[PDB]
Amino acid sequence: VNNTKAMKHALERVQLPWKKHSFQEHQSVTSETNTDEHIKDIYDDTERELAFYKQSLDAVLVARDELKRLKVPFKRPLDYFA
Amino acid sequence: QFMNKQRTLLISSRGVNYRHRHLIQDLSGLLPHSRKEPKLDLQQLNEIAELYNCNNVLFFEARKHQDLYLWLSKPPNGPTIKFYIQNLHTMDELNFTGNCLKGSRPVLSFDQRFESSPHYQLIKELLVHNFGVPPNARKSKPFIDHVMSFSIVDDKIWVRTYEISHISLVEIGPRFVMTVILILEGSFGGPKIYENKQYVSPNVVRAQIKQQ
Amino acid sequence: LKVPPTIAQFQYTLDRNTAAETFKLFNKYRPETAAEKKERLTKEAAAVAEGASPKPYAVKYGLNHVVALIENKKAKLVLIANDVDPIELVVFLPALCKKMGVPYAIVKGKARLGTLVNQKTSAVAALTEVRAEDEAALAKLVSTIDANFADKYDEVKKHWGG
Amino acid sequence: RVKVHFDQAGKKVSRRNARATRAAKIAPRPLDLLRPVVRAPTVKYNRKVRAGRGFTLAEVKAAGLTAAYARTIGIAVDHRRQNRNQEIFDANVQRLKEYQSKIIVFPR
Amino acid sequence: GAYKYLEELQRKKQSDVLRFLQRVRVWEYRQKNVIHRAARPTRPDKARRLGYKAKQGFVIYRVRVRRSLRATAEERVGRRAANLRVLNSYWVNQDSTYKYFEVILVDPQHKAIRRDARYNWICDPVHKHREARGLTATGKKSRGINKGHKFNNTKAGRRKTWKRQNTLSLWRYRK
Amino acid sequence: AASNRTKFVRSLVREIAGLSPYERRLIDLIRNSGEKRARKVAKKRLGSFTRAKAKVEEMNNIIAASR
RNA sequence: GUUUGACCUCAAAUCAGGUAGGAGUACCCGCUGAACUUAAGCAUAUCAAUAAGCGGAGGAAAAGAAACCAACCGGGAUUGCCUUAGUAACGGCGAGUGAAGCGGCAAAAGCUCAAAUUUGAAAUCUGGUACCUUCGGUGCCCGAGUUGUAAUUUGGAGAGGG
RNA sequence: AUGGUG
Repeated sequence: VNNTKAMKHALERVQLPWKKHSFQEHQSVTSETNTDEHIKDIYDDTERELAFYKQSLDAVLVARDELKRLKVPFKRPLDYFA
Repeated sequence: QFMNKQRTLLISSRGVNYRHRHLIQDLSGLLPHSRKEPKLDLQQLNEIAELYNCNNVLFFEARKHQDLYLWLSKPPNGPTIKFYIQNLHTMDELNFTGNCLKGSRPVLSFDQRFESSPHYQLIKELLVHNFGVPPNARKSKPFIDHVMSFSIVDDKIWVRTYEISHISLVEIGPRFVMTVILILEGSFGGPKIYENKQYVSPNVVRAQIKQQ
Repeated sequence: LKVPPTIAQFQYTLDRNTAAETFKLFNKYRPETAAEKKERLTKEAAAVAEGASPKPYAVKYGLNHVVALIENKKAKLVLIANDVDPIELVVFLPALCKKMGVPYAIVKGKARLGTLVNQKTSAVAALTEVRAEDEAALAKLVSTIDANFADKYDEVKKHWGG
Repeated sequence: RVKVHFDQAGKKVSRRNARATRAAKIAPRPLDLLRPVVRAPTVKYNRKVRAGRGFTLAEVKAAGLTAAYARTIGIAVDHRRQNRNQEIFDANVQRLKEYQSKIIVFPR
Repeated sequence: GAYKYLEELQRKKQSDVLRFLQRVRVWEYRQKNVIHRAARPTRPDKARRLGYKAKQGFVIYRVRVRRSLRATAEERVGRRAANLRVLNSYWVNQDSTYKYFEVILVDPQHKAIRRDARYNWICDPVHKHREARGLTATGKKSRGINKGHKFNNTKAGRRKTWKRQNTLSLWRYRK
Repeated sequence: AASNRTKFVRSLVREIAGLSPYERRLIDLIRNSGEKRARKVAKKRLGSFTRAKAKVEEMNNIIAASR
């Protein structure tokens, strides 16, 4: 309990070869905002529905830098539905 | 081929609901690299990982048709995040409008605060493996469809998904309110490695109410 | 149709002669008729009403009773019909006696067994302890069913018939 | 739909009468059956003590009589109940011993 | 006694012998009426165990249902033999396009079973046509009656529990 | 506990009954593949990994007891 | 031995003894099951797991001696009532929908089967028939019945002997 | 809407 030790060697044990490659596998980026900011009322749902609203917004923007740059893009094919 | 490869076993407990069944609908159809199995104590799971040969394991507990504990690990080694869900918003709500092409690999938004403690680094990792769709999981389609995020609301920590409209979005989900109850040694084994006392199991709050 | 090895072990029965012999024996042992018990118990009724019991003998024929004699084990020879309305009933006897080393013998017809017993049918009738008179005829009899039936008929255990 | 009980006056008169016949035959006996003294569950009520169903096998034994006879002497027995609390057990046993000492029985 | 041998077998219905006996006996049945009496159980086990006796007064029919069921079985015989009270029934054999059930009845009029305190109770009038009202082994399974939270629907009746659960009742001196 | 009467009876009737084809394929791909696809398809036909045990183990005990 | 007989299966009878149907249907047990309307004429819900319909009994029916509740110093078949309670929970979290244990009290009741051999004995039962004391008894004869009638036991155990 | 008489 409260154990960082086995939590650390579990950091070494579980981690994926993310150090060893590019971005093309999981596609999860660490954002700059902590989103514990600008929430004045924890009870407010749409306050951090705004916060994460712009968090997946901006995340997927810069990730569109990625995926124009990684040459698999985002946008759902609207030519095909299946 | 590909660096990252996952498969996930999907088994919940007895005493299922439409909160439950709606959830197994979503999450089962969300993980195109996952295997889906009948429902079933604590030992045999890592062995089912041997039979169907699966590298990612999770489990949905039902107590009194209330407590949903998600056990989480990657067998036999794990380790496990024992988990509890509240305020479940699945995909099936009227105000979640989406219709998502199948099998896609989302893009995950998440807060940098997790790394500030190592256990959130590990729920980070184990979830990146388990729910992260390895490109490209067989049955999928290329490009991208939806975004899924996770982060901390007073250590009660949502995950969500938006369908993208070419960048606009409207939430797919399942909108999900996450906790971390206790981390255990391996996959379904060992002493309790990390606890959050923040959580008080609703059975326990009943144990308070009875005493007036 | 092809029939399972555990069946078609019926249809292999005792010959004209050996059967004939078996009944040469049991026809001594007819379990006494009803009017019989009424007889003896009436005469003794009057006797002890006004005016030393060797153990009675018969063949022990109750199906439940019979399987009961086996597994103890008690019995010596068992006679099993080839035709039971729910053919199910007896399917396990020829195996059972087998594993228990009991002389089971398939004799044809349930009327034919049923008639020696004062009934319409038996499908199983068997005996264990016999009077000393025929004890030799017993030892030889079971030796004859061993020798006839048992010996060369191990084959029936495999080989779907039909 | 709406049922409105205007017989709460009369039903109690017929219930008095019922008990008035049930004692018009059984007359010496007391309409009733001895019954244990039984603590209630559920942290709320556990401090209270209660009437139960029947005594038990064991409580009947150690009180010096046998079940099948008890039921016919006026006792009432419950075979699915499990004696644990010493004290409750005691009060029960006592209560029987009492009952014994107070009864009579007629001959045949 | 046999019967542990019988059942300890009968628990295996995909076995080879039972396979065969199945395929035969279904064929035979199919060649006869929809309600065809038998004088003898097929399986004497579940005969005894459901309370068949072998004696005068007990009747065994056998009904072939299309493809609830076991209740339907109960019905058509029920309509057919109107003197006999039903008792119980069970499952022998199944065609592809039919299940075959076989059904245990008792003659109320038959003065050999109007005695016999164990079985005489069925002669009392409240048991006429028990099958139509669903009082039987499966009859009470469909109604969903047993003990538990698993049924708080009905331990008495759906019509019952709902009728009395929403209607408002007043005392005299009001509450 | 069980009285060894019934242990006997089960043991026996299991031999007298003949083997449903599930058993047949189980023993089959045990004598060919073995436990892997065994418990695979057994659990897949039957209920659970509690109930894949009874059958699959039972099978190996029968081969080694078919000696 | 080409006869003769037993058992099975299935018939048939103007043979005897029975028995079922219809009427009523307030109540109760099942199956089927709408719309007005409410909610925005709404796809849900609602109205309603109702009404008309079909099947079946009784003075009650139905349910009933835990594969129960519980989580505590444990209650102990059902049904009913006051109460938990408009509470938990369900809610385009909308109309609104909506429980159960505990507690008090009425009335209180327990039990049968199958699963071990009667083996030194079917000890059981229908019917017929004669007499009698006839809502029945006894003698006699068939018949059922050993593919199991009677006794013993139902986990609250139990059995055999001493 | 239900069930009925023409």
